Amino acid sequence: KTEQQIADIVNRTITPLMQEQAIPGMAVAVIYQGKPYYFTWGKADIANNHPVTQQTLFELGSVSKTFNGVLGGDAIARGEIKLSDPVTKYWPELTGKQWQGIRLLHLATYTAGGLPLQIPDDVRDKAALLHFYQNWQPQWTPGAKRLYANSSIGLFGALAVKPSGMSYEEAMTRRVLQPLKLAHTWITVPQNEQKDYAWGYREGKPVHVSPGQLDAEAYGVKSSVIDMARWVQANMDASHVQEKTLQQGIALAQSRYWRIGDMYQGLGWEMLNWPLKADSIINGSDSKVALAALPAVEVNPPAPAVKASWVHKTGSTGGFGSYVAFVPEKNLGIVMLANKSYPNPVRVEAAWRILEKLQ
Amino acid sequence: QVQLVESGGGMVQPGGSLRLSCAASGFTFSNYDMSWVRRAPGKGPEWVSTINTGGGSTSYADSVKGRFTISRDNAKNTLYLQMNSLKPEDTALYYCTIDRGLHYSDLYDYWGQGTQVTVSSH
Repeated sequence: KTEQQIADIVNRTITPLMQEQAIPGMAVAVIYQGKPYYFTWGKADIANNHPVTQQTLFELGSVSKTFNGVLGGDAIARGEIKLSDPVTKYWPELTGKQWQGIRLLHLATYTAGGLPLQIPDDVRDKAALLHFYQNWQPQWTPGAKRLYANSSIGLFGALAVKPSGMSYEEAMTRRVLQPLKLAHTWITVPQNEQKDYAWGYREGKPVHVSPGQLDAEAYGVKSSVIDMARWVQANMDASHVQEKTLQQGIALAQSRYWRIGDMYQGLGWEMLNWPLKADSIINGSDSKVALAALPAVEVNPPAPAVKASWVHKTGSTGGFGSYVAFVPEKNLGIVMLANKSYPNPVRVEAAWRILEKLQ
Repeated sequence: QVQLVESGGGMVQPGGSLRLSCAASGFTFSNYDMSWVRRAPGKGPEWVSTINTGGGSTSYADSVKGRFTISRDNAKNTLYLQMNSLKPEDTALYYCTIDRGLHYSDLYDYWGQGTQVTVSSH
């Protein structure tokens, strides 16, 4: 409940984490009673000996999807798209009779029917991408099962912006980042910010995300710990956004579209009821579970955002591990960015500890 | 933490038998459908079998239908795969995991260490 007690909690938790996990650098933000608190440890660049700072850019990985979803939300609020619109209405070259009956909703929530996790790295232009989606054969009926995938929500992000007349990067920059004043959040890191761009570390070597089709939509975002705290404050309490389309899209990103056990699938965001049991999110965060194919029960109409929720997303790249969580009712939140990927269960357990102490 | 620990692999002559075990820990094993997947030398992954939560549903790939029998013991949190009338075509590394369906390409920190099955003369 003080500036120093928060520090003590966060340190007691993070110091052993970095120690036993071999994390060169971490940056962590804690929103407590609406105010943000920031913490840094370690190096962003070992060779050049650069310390981690509140300006250091980390690769977010899958967390980028939360920016995808909200943008989609925004595009919904603008009247440009409806989640009930068929996928083929925005990419009419997808003529396969298996795509008949797949709507933007299903792409957004990984319920298309088993769309593959990753776009094959050999799919390097949008022609190969069209062929790839054309020859995909569904495992299930739309709406029957949830299979977490980059291809699905990536295509959702790519198609949601089509009516905008802008590219995904451009539309995001204009309709999300700039209105919310995230001047340290990038799909493409400009060369003059490259000293703040931490290096990820995979078995000792320094790495950055490799470009891929739809990388911006699924896993290509990089940001500082302050920009991420602002992102969490905006999604946690969006009443202070002047842009009503964005206000609304943020609300829709946390709408509850499907029920998977005790988890509710938003647009990118993933929600559980607060209070909750750690084991749920901890065990579920494991890549063996979070990537599984799980039966989904439709929620129609989608339940509006629930304030008594634990809203979160994990995301990792070759050399980075990142986790975001917040409880709107409690006005509480945590951002964790590390230039080294470590098991999502450990990440979530640490975040849970910290936030449980601070409630 | 969610660990799956394969075992039962070994070297055998064609026609023999071999029961693979997969001991799970760190999660509610009885809540999830479990799959056996295999990876051949040089070749990519390949789905072998799947078994639903209650164990009342089983599903096999054409290559092994009729010869294998997947099962589970949710009391002792253990998946099993009985393999009968093996062929040299079944020589590969075997993993258990939570069911994703059929496709298992482009996989991250994920696979356990599996256990190898080898079927040949010499």
